[PDB]
Amino acid sequence: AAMAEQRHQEWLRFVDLLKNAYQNDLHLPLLNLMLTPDEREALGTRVRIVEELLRGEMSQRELKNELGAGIATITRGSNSLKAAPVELRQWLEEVLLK
Amino acid sequence: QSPYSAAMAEQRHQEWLRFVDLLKNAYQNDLHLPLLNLMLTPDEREALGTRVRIVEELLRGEMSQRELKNELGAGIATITRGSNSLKAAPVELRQWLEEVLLK
Ligand SMILES: Cc1ccc2[nH]cc(CCN)c2c1
Ligand SMILES: Cc1ccc2[nH]cc(CCN)c2c1
Repeated sequence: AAMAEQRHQEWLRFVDLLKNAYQNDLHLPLLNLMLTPDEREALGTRVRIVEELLRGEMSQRELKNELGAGIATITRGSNSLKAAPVELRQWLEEVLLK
Repeated sequence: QSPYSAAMAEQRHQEWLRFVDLLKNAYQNDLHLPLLNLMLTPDEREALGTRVRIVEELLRGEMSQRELKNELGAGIATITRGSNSLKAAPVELRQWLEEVLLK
């Protein structure tokens, strides 16, 4: 309670700042300021996890061998993808597989 | 194997740019909020929200490090990492952040 609203406004403030950074072509330096190298790497790898989960060809073990992501990391990704709204999942199939 | 792989560094960078482009396009069709719930943890989202306030108060230059720690619950190492990163930011970014964050 209470703090949850505080955190939500703080998160939306970031979302809006980055929204406007993309509009002004400052998104790349903004994301270098706001994220660590390891965090950027994780996000690049999470995209590939989403891609290969949507593609449906690799087992969890095969996805681990390809990406270096452990079984628990892949399971986190699968559970998050199952939780995503349908419209996002359908769009991701289009953007990441074609 | 190379002591330092420039090839792997660039491959990782392309993976990062793929995310950046994915999120750019999600902003254009109002899928950015669900995309960020998919791609980030709650703790990571909270950290990003807190980092915005660290930048704001560092640019403002008013609060001490003790005041910033007390206000945000952010250790000295966290405040220092943000100050160091602010030092590496390009002038165009710092000027824009001043315009947007400082009223
Ligand atoms: C796709 C994917 C793969 C691994 C992951 N680890 C943590 C997250 C954030 C969950 N909202 C994640 C997402
Ligand atoms: C502004 C701020 C505050 C605290 C932080 N901790 C880690 C980072 C990412 C560094 N590029 C960061 C940025």
